[PDB]
Amino acid sequence: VCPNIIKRSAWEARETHCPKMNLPAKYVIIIHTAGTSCTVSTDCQTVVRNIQSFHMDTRNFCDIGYHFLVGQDGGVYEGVGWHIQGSHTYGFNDIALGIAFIGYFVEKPPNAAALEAAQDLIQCAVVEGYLTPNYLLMGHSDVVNILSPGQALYNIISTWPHFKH
Amino acid sequence: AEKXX
Repeated sequence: VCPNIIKRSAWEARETHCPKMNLPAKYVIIIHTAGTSCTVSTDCQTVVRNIQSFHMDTRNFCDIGYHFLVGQDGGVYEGVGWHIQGSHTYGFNDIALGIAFIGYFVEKPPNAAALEAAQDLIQCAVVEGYLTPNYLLMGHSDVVNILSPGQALYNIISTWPHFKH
Repeated sequence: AEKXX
């Protein structure tokens, strides 16, 4: 059914009190972190933890801006989760579940384990009623001017169901 | 990442 999902406590997330996300979301936006990648769970948690602190301390967000992140370890990491507002895409933080692949994917795409985990996640969101059945899937760059989720990754998701052409 | 908007 739903992939495992590594929680904030596991990667030692800082505590916050951020605005709630009203479910179900109408869109899914694919993003890459554009930073280092990670193929083992402990390396990925550290990466997630630093991102939360980067977003909070330098970008001044309320928390990590993603709802979830996916690692080349085939792991799905909880960003703010399903119930919190996001801080990933201008104008879509309250209606779009932001999912970031941990890594930089313009030249090379996430591995099979990552791509697979991402999809199982999306599937779960619909099944569970967190996403509308008719939801739209888009690339970060289709929405705003930004270098994400990277061409190689873009080419893959564009073949996904619901991808908005 | 792009808060608010």
